[PDB]
Amino acid sequence: MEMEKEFEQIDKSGSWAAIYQDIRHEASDFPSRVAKLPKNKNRNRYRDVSPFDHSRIKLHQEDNDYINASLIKMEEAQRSYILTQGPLPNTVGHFWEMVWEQKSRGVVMLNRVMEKGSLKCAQYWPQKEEKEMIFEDTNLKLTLISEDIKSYYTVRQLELENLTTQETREILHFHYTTWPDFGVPESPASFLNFLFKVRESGSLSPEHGPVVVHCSAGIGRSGTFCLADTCLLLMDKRKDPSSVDIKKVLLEMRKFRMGLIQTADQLRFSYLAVIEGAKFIM
Ligand SMILES: Cc1cc(=O)oc2c(CN(C)C)c(O)ccc12
Repeated sequence: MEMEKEFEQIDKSGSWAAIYQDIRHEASDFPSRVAKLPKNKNRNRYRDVSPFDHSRIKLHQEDNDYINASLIKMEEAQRSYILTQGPLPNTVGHFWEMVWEQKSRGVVMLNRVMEKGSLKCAQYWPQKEEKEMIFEDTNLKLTLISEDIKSYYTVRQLELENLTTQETREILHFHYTTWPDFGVPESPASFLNFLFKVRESGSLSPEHGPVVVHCSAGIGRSGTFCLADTCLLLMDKRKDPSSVDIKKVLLEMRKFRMGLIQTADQLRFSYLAVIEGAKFIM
């Protein structure tokens, strides 16, 4: 079926939970043996969210190459994304090592450091220009260059230096700051505006390594971001845009990381975002 009318048909019939459970039943199951080794317990935020072995990002290190991060490679859309958990106190250096090694331009953050009165990820970037951060375990230096605070999101320019080689690179930090503590946003308008700002920066383009996107577990809000982006790109590429099937795209993405889209409300919000976004594109 088309999307907008499939949408109203699920609303009128109140069957979002049944649709979402079907997705959960059909989703791929691949091994994640490296994630579960005992030496990696303090590298995982949640025991039930792990990267598959076949698609995990490897750190360029011989001691321990493990990080909780996955490469989502979308062949028809010609887009790639790295989806990862919010960094932990003992993985902030690994996080920036990955950004460096994978040649990423942009980092997309969809959570606040504290939500619901608890810490959802480490404070992993500097907040003042004159107070830079040094990650001694991976030999990197990170400096805040500029910050632009808007009503729904903040964009930061950061400098990442590899202290071994003295090479430097400019990284863009795109921080969506207004996702509610509970539920999903009422309108997709600010989320779509944010997606378009990431696109306009070059961070999603083939001349750079894959964008790094995270929330707390790296599957819920993060899944909504890449699902909406890929569906809108396919609607631009194909002769028949009504052929784009958001459930099929989501199942393809779940071949590369488990659990993408965590609730039926997130599924409905993803439909809403693609529907409204397709009208603005034209
Ligand atoms: C992919 C890759 C390229 C590279 O330059 O080096 C690697 C190393 C070691 N060097 C010193 C970083 C690894 O241990 C693991 C992977 C790589």
